[PDB]
Amino acid sequence: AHKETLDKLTNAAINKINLLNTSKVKYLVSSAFAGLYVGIGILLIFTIGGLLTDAGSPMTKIVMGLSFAIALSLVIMTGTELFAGNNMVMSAGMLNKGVSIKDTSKIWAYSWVGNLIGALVLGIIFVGTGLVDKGPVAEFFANTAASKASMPFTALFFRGILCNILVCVSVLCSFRTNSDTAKIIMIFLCLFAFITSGFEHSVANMTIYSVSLFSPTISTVTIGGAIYNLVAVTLGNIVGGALFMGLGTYILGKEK
Amino acid sequence: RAHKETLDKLTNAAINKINLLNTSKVKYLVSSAFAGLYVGIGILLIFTIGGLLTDAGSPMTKIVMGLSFAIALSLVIMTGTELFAGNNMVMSAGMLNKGVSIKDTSKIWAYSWVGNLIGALVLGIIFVGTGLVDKGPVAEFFANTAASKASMPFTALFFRGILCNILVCVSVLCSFRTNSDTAKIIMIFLCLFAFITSGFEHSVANMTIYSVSLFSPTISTVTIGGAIYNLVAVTLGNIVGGALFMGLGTYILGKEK
Amino acid sequence: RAHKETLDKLTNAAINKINLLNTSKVKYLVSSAFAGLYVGIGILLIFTIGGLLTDAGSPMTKIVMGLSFAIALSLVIMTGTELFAGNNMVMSAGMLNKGVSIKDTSKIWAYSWVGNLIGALVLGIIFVGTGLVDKGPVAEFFANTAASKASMPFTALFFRGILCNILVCVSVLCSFRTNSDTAKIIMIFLCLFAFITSGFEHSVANMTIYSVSLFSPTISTVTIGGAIYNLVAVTLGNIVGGALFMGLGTYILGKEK
Amino acid sequence: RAHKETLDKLTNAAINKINLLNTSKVKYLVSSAFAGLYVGIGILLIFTIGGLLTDAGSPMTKIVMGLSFAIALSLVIMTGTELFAGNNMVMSAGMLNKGVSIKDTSKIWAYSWVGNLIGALVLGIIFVGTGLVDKGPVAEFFANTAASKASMPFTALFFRGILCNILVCVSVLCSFRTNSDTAKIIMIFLCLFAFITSGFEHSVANMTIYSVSLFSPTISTVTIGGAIYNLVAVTLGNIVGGALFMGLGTYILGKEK
Amino acid sequence: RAHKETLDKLTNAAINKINLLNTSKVKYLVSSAFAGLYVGIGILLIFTIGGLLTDAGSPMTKIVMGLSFAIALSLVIMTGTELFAGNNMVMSAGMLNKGVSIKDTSKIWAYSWVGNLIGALVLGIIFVGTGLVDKGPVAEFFANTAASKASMPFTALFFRGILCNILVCVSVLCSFRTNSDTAKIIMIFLCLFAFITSGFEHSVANMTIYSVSLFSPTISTVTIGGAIYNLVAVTLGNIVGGALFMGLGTYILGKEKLNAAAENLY
Ligand SMILES: CCCCCCCCO[C@@H]1O[C@H](CO)[C@@H](O)[C@H](O)[C@H]1O
Ligand SMILES: CCCCCCCCO[C@@H]1O[C@H](CO)[C@@H](O)[C@H](O)[C@H]1O
Repeated sequence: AHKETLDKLTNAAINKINLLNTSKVKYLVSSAFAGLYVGIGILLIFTIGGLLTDAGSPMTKIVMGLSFAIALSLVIMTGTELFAGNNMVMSAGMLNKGVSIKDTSKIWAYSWVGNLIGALVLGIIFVGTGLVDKGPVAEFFANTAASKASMPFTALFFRGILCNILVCVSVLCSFRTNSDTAKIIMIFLCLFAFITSGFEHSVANMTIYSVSLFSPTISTVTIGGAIYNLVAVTLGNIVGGALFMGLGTYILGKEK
Repeated sequence: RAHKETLDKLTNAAINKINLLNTSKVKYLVSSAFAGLYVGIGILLIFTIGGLLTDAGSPMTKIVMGLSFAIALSLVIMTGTELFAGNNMVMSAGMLNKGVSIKDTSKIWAYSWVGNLIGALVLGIIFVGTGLVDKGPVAEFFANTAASKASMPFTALFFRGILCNILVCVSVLCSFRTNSDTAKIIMIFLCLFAFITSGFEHSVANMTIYSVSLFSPTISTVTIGGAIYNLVAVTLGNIVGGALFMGLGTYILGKEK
Repeated sequence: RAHKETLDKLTNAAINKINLLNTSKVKYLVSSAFAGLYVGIGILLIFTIGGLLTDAGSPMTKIVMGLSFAIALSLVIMTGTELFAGNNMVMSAGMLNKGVSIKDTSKIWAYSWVGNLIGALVLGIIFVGTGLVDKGPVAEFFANTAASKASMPFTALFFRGILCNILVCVSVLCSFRTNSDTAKIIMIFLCLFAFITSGFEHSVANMTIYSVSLFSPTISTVTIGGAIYNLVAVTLGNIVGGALFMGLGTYILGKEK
Repeated sequence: RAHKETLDKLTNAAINKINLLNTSKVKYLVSSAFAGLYVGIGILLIFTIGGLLTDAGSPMTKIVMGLSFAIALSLVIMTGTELFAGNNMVMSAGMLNKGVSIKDTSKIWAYSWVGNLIGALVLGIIFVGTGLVDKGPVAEFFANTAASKASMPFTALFFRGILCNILVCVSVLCSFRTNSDTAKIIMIFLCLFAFITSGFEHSVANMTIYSVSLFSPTISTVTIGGAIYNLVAVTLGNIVGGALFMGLGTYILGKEK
Repeated sequence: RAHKETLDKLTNAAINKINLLNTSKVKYLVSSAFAGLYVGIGILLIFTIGGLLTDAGSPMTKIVMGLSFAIALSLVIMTGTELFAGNNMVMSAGMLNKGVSIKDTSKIWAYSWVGNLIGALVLGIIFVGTGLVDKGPVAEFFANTAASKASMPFTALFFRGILCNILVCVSVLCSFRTNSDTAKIIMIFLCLFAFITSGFEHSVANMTIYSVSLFSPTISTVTIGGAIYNLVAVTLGNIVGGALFMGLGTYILGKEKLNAAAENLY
């Protein structure tokens, strides 16, 4: 089914750019939504992170895994626009010559900034709830924000590669099935696997950092680091969805 | 992406709704009353689970609660009954697309919300009549939880309503975007898991929290004053979630212009 | 929204039943006793779980129990056999809709009910002969639970029976409003989780509880008379719940007036 | 209800089974061989969990074993292979509705049972070629379990075998009454969960418990004798559930008279 | 029923493998590099869970691992890429029904096994580049386990390998026997749960166990003295399991003896 699958991606990447050109507003709103949806997955699993860490549980990371599925299922079911997702779609619509290389940069920049707006809004709204005034949920937000930015560039970059491989292969699957339940199941597996192994997702991290920098619970982060993390993780995401995933699928599916 | 397809579904749903309310009150109110009591049933369950695990000081309590809430919207979706929270996105998207009046939207909203409250009252009543809240760790969960919800700063509540109806309305958005009933239940299952466990606030459900709390004699931690104070703030937040985010957001994605 | 196409089905099934009964008392009763026995299986499984987990002092006891009862209405639905409680609403409507009579409806409720009971008795006899209720925490869980059911005030039982059959019948309502069998089961499993774990009462599962409790000679807490007290209060609650509520409501939603 | 259609379905499945033994003994035995081994896989996994959770004092042992047994009957349905248990309902229903003869049924039963036994033997052998039962609590679990089943009183095993094949068969009955492969797998998971955990007896499953426990050089307290004793009692038990309840029951429900 | 209607599918499908391999030695190898990596993704995940619960000393350890391995074959099937252990059945059953040939089998078998190999390796370096195996119970879990699997008698690894593949292949068999994708994944999860938790030996997944072990800083307790050895036993095993049993067995069930234009069963 590889050729049809290429034609599905190719065709998908043409609709992205087609969309951006007609309405920046629709395009950025679609992306804001996706950034939010992913964030909501963070709200949930950090809440859980906070709960079980306080407890002493060896199960904390496993359950955060299980619980993350809502992040990409929401994106997939809503047909909203996600950065990492597009790393592969465009990276292979481009090799198929459905879209220009610079069609592919406009999409990446807009979807990523669009996602970031979804994050900041979510974070702002999440802080108004007081759910991170203080407490273990708010210390989890704060401690995770810190470790992620205080980790070397190479470590982050490679975790970024394995994250999008997985996020992207999850999107890939949505093109290769017509069951919506298989889509959701596969998203849940790939998200379980990436969160639990310890891989880094740029757009998720926008909500981690967006929340941490809006909560007057004094952390130890600083923008330099968040931006540092987001640069490090984002390229890897690109490498993981564009290179591996994006290129491999063009390869498998192209009538040469 | 079917954004416009989607918006047209939302637009027909707002229409049929106001036709239904206009065409025949008592049906609209029975539809709503069922919704209101289906939601409440997920309170009965998750608070039984609340009282059970909290007595044990289990760290899983809220997680398991979040997990056990799916029934509330699953039932509403699969019976095709009228919930207030979902009406915030449907009517709002529908008003912008000129399918419905603003006061169509107004009526629908006030009705479901009141209809729901009626199903929550009955439920609260009948549930007290079971003696399951006569005393012990479960009564205590209803009393501590109705108290803390009603003593919370308006701002915190308001914002908690927004994040909730974003979750509820999008789980309902999903149901418009798929023809798999299992997919609907799964998505709903995920949304309610996120919003219960994350700590977001849902007016129609709080109805049953205060219904149970005000009808029960062994529950005297809250008053008929907080309940209203909670429903007002939480509901308002809910409306913002549904109309201002989902409702206007879906209208933006789908509108030919 | 399709509450008319749904009141058609409820009427159509309320009809296809009494036609079955008028045409074969034996075919009807074989189906009844099957569902009584299908329901009883979940009682066996969950009381096993009951006995294992109580004996250990898990706070999870009632929860794992709820989670594990889905088989009861699952077998019923998937084998399209006759179950009392599911009929409180299916006869409720059909008649109110003028498709079957007050006559064809007391008929269904004694047959389905007694047939069901036959299934319970036969499961009891066999399960006892497994020796699985000879000595220990499973036979203890049957003893302990059977008494508490029989020493509880009529009123509490009544109300716990209303809620049980709103959930039970709404799971049946769901099986009618969808074509996905997987979704039917998810929905059954949700409603079964919420009624068992909440503490609501089910007439037909209880037939098995007392069936097992009595036929077992290592169990001496019960007597018939107390099992009768329980069954009459619970059967009446079920009826109200499925009949006044789901019966009356769904006719009201689907009736073109 | 589509009982008539369900009973024609079984009748034609019973026809296809015998026409297939007759056509080719080897293909039938191979199919039966596969089912005994697909069932064995289950036992290997749930006995691994058996050993693990047991050596660890956990009250969830038997609950997890039941939850974990689904693969056994799932692989059988999904592979379309020939399982003794199932043939009890199908052959009988099929002979009752005058589609196959008593000799057809006895030959199917005898053949599929020996076919099943062969699969059990190979698996057991190959499993001992793992060293996973050389020593440690997984071996010890095949050891004490194999012995308690061989030493149980005949009546108890007999009745345990009835309840077991009612569950196995009603779960084959469901795969006949749905077109959804996911819903077949859920109903199988539910039924196996119920039969494993409540303590019911399954012949073909025991073949592997004895296939493993014998060939395993790490020893115990077993004897072919005891294994044979278990098998006989449990087979009779299974046959009664399968043919006398399920075969006969479904026959009475779908027969056009 | 429907075993011949099945057998045509493994048949019509053994072909298509050889075909596209004949047509694109690179289109085919990337398609195998992937599979091996999808499988390795299963290992990083469940191995992270081993470290976690093995360092906590939990009894649930091997159970939860088995319940978590599903992602491995689920991605192969859903992506429709090339995996060695699966090929065994399909290629085997392929000859028997006379659609594809012995040398093809062992070639696809040879180019399946090798596509899978890379993926473990690439994935191997990358995961170690995460520094997620520099220090700790996961780094550890990965080493020990890499030890035993090769510090284990040949006879264990062989039979632990045929069983793996009965299970791995029977899941592939089910994905041939349903048009339900959700049904596919579920049966893949049942089989992978059973096979991981019982403790059966999977070739491709060990390609990645061993990559991460060599490739690591904090080492070893290994030497390729293990690998090759371990892999060589399990594979052989894997083949038999899929080839001997599943391949020939499905042929037998499938073969309409109006051929018969050759041999007679009963
Ligand atoms: C309020 C937020 C609006 C952000 C809009 C950003 C749109 C990005 O626009 C892109 O910028 C790239 C450089 O970054 C260029 O290479 C592309 O040509 C251009 O399309
Ligand atoms: C516990 C979760 C199990 C989910 C099982 C989902 C089974 C769906 O199964 C699939 O549904 C599709 C509709 O979406 C149909 O088009 C397919 O024919 C069917 O195979």
